[PDB]
Amino acid sequence: CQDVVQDVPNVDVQMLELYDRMSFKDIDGGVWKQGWNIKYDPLKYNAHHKLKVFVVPHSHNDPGWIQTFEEYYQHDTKHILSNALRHLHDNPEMKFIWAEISYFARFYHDLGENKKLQMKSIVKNGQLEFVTGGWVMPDEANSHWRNVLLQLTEGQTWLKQFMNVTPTASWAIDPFGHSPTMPYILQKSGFKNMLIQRTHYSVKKELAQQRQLEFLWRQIWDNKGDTALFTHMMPFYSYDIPHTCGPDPKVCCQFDFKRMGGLSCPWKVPPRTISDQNVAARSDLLVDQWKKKAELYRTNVLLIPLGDDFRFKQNTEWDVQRVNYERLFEHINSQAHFNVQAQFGTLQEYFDAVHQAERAGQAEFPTLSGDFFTYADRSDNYWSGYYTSRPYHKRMDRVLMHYVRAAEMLSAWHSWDGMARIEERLEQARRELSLFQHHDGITGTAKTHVVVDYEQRMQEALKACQMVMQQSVYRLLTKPSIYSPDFSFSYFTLDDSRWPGVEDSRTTIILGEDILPSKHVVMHNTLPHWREQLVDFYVSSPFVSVTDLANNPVEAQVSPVWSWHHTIHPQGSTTKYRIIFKARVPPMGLATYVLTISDSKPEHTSYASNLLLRLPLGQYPEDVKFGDPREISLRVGNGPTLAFSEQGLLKSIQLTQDSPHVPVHFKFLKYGVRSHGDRSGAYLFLPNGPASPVELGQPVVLVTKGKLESSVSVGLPSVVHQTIMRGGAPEIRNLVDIGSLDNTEIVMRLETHIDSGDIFYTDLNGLQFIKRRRLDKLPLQANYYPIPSGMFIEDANTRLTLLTGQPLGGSSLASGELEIMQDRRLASDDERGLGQGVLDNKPVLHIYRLVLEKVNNCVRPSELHPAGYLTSAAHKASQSLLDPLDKFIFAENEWIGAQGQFGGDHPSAREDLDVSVMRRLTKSSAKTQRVGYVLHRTNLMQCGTTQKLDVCHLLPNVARCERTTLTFLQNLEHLMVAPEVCPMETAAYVSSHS
Ligand SMILES: OC[C@@H]1NCCC[C@H]1O
Ligand SMILES: [Zn+2]
Repeated sequence: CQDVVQDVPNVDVQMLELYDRMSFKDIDGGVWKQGWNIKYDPLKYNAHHKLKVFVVPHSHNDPGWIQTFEEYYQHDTKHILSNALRHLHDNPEMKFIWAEISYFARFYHDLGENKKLQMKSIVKNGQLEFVTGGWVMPDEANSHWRNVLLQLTEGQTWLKQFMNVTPTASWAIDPFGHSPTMPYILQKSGFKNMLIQRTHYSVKKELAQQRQLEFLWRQIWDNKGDTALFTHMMPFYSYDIPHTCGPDPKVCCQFDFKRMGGLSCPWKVPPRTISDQNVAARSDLLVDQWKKKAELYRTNVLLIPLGDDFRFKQNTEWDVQRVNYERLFEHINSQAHFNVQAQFGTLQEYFDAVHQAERAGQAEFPTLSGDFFTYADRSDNYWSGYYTSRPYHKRMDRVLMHYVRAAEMLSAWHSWDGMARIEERLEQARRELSLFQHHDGITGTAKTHVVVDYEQRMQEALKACQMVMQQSVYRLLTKPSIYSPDFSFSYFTLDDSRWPGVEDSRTTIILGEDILPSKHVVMHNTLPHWREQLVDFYVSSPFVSVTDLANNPVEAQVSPVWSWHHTIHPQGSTTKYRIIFKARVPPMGLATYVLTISDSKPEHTSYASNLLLRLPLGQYPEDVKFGDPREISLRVGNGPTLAFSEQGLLKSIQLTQDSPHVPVHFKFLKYGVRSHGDRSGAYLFLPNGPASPVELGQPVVLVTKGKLESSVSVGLPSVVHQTIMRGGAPEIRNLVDIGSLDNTEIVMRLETHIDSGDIFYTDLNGLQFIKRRRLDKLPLQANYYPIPSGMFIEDANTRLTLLTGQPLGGSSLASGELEIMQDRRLASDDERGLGQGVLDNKPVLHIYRLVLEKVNNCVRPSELHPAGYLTSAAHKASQSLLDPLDKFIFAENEWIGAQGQFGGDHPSAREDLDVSVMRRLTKSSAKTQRVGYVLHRTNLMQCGTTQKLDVCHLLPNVARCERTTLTFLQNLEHLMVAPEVCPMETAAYVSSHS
């Protein structure tokens, strides 16, 4: 295994290093607005050194944006793929690439058998080529790496199953900036090449000047270069035809033959039909554009994309584009003075030719590490808005992520009879979650009615996972001699304290000495180690005692159920109470407990005090005390001591008894919208200067203090803010309701004396932490980065890490600060084609963990390393947000067969290892059962403080085991023990069973 801490990779282009060197001047470059006037020596080309030109037709098909998936399918995409099948069948030289497998599966299953076989023939002979072959073209900012792999797996599994092809070239022309998570996953899924488009106009210019637009993209920690993937960055403003033929859109627009009589060229020179009278002049004009594009690249092989949004819809667009281009190719190829060979081609054809040129010593490509965030398409129009837009659905993504993992893991342990409809359910759940990874899904850049479609699809997916999970738990914990399932029955309902939070959903367990004395509850632990976590349930009485199934008592706390009402004041229930206790759950296992009512206070249940600083609670045995606003200090267990202001906001953290009171102030601020010039929208973050504090007024502060759990809650305007303490890093919950505050972005900022300087760290796709440097030379919105799972600041002694349960936008705009946007309400459109602002806000419960740590005894990476690494504590805290324990309440009065535990024999793997995916790959009807596992090992900082896990042997009667691509679709290594994986490596294994 490489050291990913002490050794700094040597690369030609390191994006943090490049960003520091670059001036980012927005100078007018001429016809190429953001570059220069390209010049080539025409004696470069001759009969032995020709320019080889691949014109690759394509159609950008969004699975939701202005219209829903189904609306676009019926209006546009079904016509595009019908015409593709017809025109490619009829015209053997015509080529076409397709990215979005969600639309292609939708289309293909509706074809007659004859059309299906015609479709198969144009894929077999390389006319129609799948590029990436993901379910969608995913967002690369907000997306979790697990969901990127999920949607890739769903598309390529469909392609291999129904078309017997697996793409090895990726096409990502529309995501709003680009993550190195994509090559990481692609290169471990058999990919050889990838293409990207939406990078900062100054980055395009800088790299274009050095012909570094093609590069071997490696991970920021990768010293060896084993992660390296060949990347082609397109050089210009757009993927449309005006911006793909060459540097002058005025000329290129004339070679988009659909723009003749209801689309036109904004540069006012129309395309003209190619005739014997003009082909000589047109060819000269076009080949001059191509030869300028070729100056930006190191080989004599040129990629010329030919397409746009929902193109190749009408049969006559196929005609007009194919016939004009063929007349040009025929003229150009026959005329030796050009020294061009031009033809229709595919993306793979381009990359194959480029690598032939490389092997022949004709070019040697530079190495690159880093990311391509934050994207600007022009001037100061940075796309940091969508890091936060529609934060409700951003949170929902992380919840559905966890439920699909839990549902697939729990149901994997057994084969299911097809009458159970497990496969049906999991396929729906995976596809709705896969669809939401679209760059108009999780981004929050779709119209209101499309966001509603995504929400309803994810809601059906959640319900599907719940049904699989409850059926699975009943089977795993009911004695096999008794187990006799009704596959339509709800044996358990799920209890979730964190989603929606917002809604009054959660069921109250009703107990009574006569009516129903006791209730079985079950906790699931998807992580492959022993875990202890406080769980809570709503109960009808405060006189409840907790036992395991062996009747061993378990220490418990009962709190009141509080709600907030609109000044903003708390109200308490007189009919339901929270019972709180510590569940100990095996690795990838289940634990059963029992809640029992009594006359009065049981031996092993404590009651929390309540202090209203500025109310009956039924049979709650401790009355609510009252008082004037004042500072408070709270400690739970031997964990930290937290001090709060008189407004209920954290002011300091003391880690241990004999350590300092470290200042850490939470503060809410607001950003506004520019009155004159560019308006913030779903995409763009264009603040009118620094954020200004939110007037907190005189807010009610609720203090609950218990043996197991305490909290400080306050009703601020727009936000119920809560700090929860359970004996380690506290948990922050914001109930965010931006209500009517038009042209407002609400931000949450932390202020420390940490000596961070201009340095902060933010994660990419919850996989890796990347070093950011604040740049005063760039506007505020450019120092905003994705916060998909966490951010931190540190000096020589102290680190502060904020972990998120949801992707949001954030920065460190000054030494010792962190900030993260909560929500944004925007009256204006930002002129990127969405044609509306963001006025559909709804209450969302944001969740966080706050880890203050001393790092002076931690082995930090080189001051030159572009990566940072979490501590054990911060990593485990991210794990508690993203993959908490699942809670099951038994639906019926009695549970015969009930067992106490599943997975007590499962190995407890080292803390840095995760079984990201467990998925049974085969239905019951298959002779050999097969189960897929994705193993991810992170890298944790060593600070001076477990069994071997072999997934091949987790299920019994293993006949075979291999290392696979992460999609499980190809074997890389026949083994039957899975070897343990390196820090920052992800490996897949498929075990076969007799
Ligand atoms: O995916 C649809 C749109 N394409 C152009 C850039 C913005 C994006 O939402
Ligand atoms: Zn798009």
